[PDB]
Amino acid sequence: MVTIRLARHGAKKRPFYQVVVADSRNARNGRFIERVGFFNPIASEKEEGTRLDLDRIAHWVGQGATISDRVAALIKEVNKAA
Amino acid sequence: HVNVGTIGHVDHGKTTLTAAITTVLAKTYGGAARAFDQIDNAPEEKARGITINTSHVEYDTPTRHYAHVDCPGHADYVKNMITGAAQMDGAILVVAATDGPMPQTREHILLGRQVGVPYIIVFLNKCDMVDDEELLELVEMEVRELLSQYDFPGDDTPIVRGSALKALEGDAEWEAKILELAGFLDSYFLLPIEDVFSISGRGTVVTGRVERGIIKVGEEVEIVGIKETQKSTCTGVEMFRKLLDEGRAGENVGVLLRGIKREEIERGQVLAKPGTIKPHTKFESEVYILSKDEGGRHTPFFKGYRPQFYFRTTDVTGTIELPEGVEMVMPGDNIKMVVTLIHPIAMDDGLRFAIREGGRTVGAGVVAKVL
Amino acid sequence: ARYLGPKLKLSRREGTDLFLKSGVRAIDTKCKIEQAPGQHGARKPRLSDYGVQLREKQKVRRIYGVLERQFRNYYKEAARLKGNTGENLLALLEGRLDNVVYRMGFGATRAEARQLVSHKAIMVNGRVVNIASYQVSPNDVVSIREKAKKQSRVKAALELAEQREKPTWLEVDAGKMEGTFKRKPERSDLSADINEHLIVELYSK
RNA sequence: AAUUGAAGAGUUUGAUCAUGGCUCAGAUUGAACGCUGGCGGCAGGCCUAACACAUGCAAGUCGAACGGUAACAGGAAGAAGCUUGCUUCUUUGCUGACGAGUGGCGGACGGGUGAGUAAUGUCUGGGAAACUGCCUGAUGGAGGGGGAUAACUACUGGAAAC
RNA sequence: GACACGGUCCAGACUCCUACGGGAGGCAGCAGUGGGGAAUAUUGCACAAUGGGCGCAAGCCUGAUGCAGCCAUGCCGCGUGUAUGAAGAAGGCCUUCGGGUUGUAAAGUACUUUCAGCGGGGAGGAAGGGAGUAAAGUUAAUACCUUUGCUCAUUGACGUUACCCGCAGAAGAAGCACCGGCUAACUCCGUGCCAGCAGCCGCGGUAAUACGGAGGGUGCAAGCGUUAAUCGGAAUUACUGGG
RNA sequence: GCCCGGAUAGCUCAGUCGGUAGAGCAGGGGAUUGAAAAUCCCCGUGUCCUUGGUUCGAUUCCGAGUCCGGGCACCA
Ligand SMILES: Nc1nc2c(ncn2[C@@H]2O[C@H](COP(=O)(O)OP(=O)(O)O)[C@@H](O)[C@H]2O)c(=O)[nH]1
Ligand SMILES: *C(=O)[C@@H](N)Cc1ccccc1
Repeated sequence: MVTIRLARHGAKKRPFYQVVVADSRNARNGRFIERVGFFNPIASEKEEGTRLDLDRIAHWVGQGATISDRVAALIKEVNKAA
Repeated sequence: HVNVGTIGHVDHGKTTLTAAITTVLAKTYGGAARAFDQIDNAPEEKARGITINTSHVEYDTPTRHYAHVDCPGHADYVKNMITGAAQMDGAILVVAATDGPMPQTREHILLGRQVGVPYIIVFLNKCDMVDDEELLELVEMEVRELLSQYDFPGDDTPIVRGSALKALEGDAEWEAKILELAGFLDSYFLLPIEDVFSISGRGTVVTGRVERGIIKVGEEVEIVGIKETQKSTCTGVEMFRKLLDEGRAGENVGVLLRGIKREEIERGQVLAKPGTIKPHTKFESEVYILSKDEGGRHTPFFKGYRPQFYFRTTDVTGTIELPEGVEMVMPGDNIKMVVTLIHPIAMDDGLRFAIREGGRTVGAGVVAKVL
Repeated sequence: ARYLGPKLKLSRREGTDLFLKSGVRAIDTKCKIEQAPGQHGARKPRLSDYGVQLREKQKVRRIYGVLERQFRNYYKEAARLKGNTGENLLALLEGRLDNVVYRMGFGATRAEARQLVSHKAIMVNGRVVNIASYQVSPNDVVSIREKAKKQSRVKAALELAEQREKPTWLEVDAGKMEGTFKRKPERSDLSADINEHLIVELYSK
């Protein structure tokens, strides 16, 4: 089953998250088919905090992919309305 | 470090005076408070063939680290001085205020005289029952008559009054007199290694009886011995294969160490308190040599005679530097010499050792100074 | 990483004044200069090929008080830049925080300038920064922390800057004691008594 | 805006030019040793024996599948001390939950090693004669019966395992 | 879906329990021990975060992971203070015994205080979830369930954190190789082809810039040298680019 | 922890059932030569590992300690 989850990168005591699309039977930083945007929870109070490429994501859910809890929280964080 | 010893009479309070110095000096200075049980019931140790009954007590002082020896029996004090099983320097004269100087207390001053025990710091015990200023001066006067006759200056030896029972419980009003007792000792954690093991899956298992300090699992500890000194950390204390976290003095328990192979720790080492003791290879001692029929020799030896010193866990050989005037030490002598060791090890003015050569008894001594 | 020693033996080694001991005296003179590099410094130099490359290489490092590894790192960082690598050098080396403080006049000497940057008294853009090797961004202000501003030392340092050059790639306020920055330092605007020609060659081999 | 890039010397010989090896000048390391050694940040830390192993631990979960409930905590009926509801407290699956058992799902993931392997492998580019739990799109269905077994009792083999 | 690391049956080997009939086991999973070896660390903490398994969910397991401890193993930042200071001292050393040099170095004096040690403030990593409630869907229903706002109590292993403020006093913090040419930087004394040096050419035979020490200077810096190993130099395997 | 064998001038060993320690290979001090060789003139430099006893007298007799090499333990 294809899933849309996160990927812990960056460094110790300074995380980073490059949200990707991979399989549930793989590693966290394992093999994936496509990555779609990222997430920086500890970046800074600046113009850029999180980039989510929604269009490609909706393209995967229609196939039958299930979204993760933290990932879906970002979808509401992007605020579909505004 | 300087080793002291409570010389006196039965029912005087020598064991509670020994318990007085070790407990309150461990609360305001450092060390470990000792229970009354271990000071009374001393363990048995075979010293050169004859079994002795002594208790080695230690406490920390701001300047040095003073030791303390205490025997429960009068018969054990005969062997303690005339031969020198438990090396002692500042012999604490314990005289009761209720009874006063009695024949057994008088003998210990003469027994220390003929041998060579230089310092005697007198502490008058059991003064919490009698309250009479004229009586305080009368018992103090019988003591001054008991030291002048044995070549000891009674005008410079300090006299400290007190009671050791409440000095053990915790009443602060009497504790100031115990501190000046140890203060007058200035003017006038440690763990001996007896056995070593190594079980499959844990590492190095060291066994020995604790003389001073409290052991926690996970603390930094140092190792001092005649070989190359190293550093380690406590990773476990076990007794009869049963877990015991709080390791107290007197307990002959087994300890687990961190990252050491079996070939680095042997018989003669000491688990000491971090950054508190330096090694010595040069010190001084005054010995006694016994007769052939009683174990020792019958002929004297020369200068350069290097016997084996067995100090609390060792069998280290040391070269002897005989003083001027002393050429041949014949059996029965109570003379001195300067001792030079071949290995760097913690040598204090009072650590006890048996002297053997030929695989048997030769003599025993009293460590007086560290040069 | 600094020298922290008899830091005037360096001036006698090359002869050129390094200004490491500017201080309260106009010209040093109490150093017996030009004729005492060492005890056997009376013997005339050989001036070898490897040496001519070396003698100015160490000299610039003795001026900036920079570690050789740090010098080599700045070398290759200058290698991956646009234009002349030799010119790329002095721009970045003039970018070191305490050196700009030295050009501002807030630091009597470079040693005094770095002793201030290390003690959190210096402040850039309202931020306390402690790294001496902080590359200054184009056109920014640098000042002193308020609770440690003008505490008898930098006070004496303000009179010293009056007799200095005060370059044209920056601007010092001296009223509130603000060290503002302008366009990147040009090679023709500096002391111009140093030759970077030979420095690029020593790391070429 | 995106590879702005290349150094030599010594040594054969009385001396020279050659051919010609040898050596050093640099960078690097999964490093070791000698010596010394203040703090911090980020990485790496069994290369030899794919040698043998103590002990704890490293994959279990679901009562919204079922029979049960051996325990824990309530309810409920009751029982006894006795302050007449203050308590003691024996039955009860009636609930919350839950050992052991049945069943479903995972255990093929994640983790480690590099022994084997010279092409049954890997990498590169294509391909057709396949399968595809879990998730998802679409069209329908989801009717009716029986026979056993573990748990659990009784007896019982076996040191244990079983 | 395995022809299966923490499954089964069988054989062999290495161990183990044994009531001797018969059974049990697999750290090349986290640690850890023996041994091997020139050489490589704790039987740590928490499921807060990501992810994986089950379950509607709540939760539960999670040596995956996230951190901590340990080692200078490497890279990178930083500190061991700065200014002033000439009788241009003592002492060391050399010496044409004049003096020079170590040397503004130190002492003395005036200031400052990162990181440490001590005592208090204090982020973020946290998104959710549990209970309550409004509305809208759904329905016979204001119910149940779902979704979207909101309220409440909160959930952090690291953690005596990051970072910031304050106190005290220059206070706690510098070595390593080298010094004839290659290749930056020297003399003296002692030892006399002896002791030893060494990458190569080579030095030492009683006047050694090369041995050992001393002083001085030189290179680098919490690293410095040495050894092992690859490439480069090597156009000494030359396609680029030789005969 | 316990039990044996080597611990003998630079090195390898002989000598013992008490009697003031040898040999070999060495090596070296001098004449000669710029220096060695060859030749010639002459040689032990020893704590018998350390220490002690039974002493007219111990390397050897009985013992121990420590270093090295060689065998077994014990398992908080
Ligand atoms: N009143 C009084 N009695 C004492 C004091 N010290 C010791 N004792 C008593 O003396 C008795 C025995 O003393 P202890 O110390 O066992 O003597 P030892 O073991 O022969 O040294 C105990 O019962 C104590 O109560 C004291 O200072 N005051
Ligand atoms: C191990 O059991 C030690 N704690 C106690 C001990 C017993 C016997 C012999 C030696 C030590």
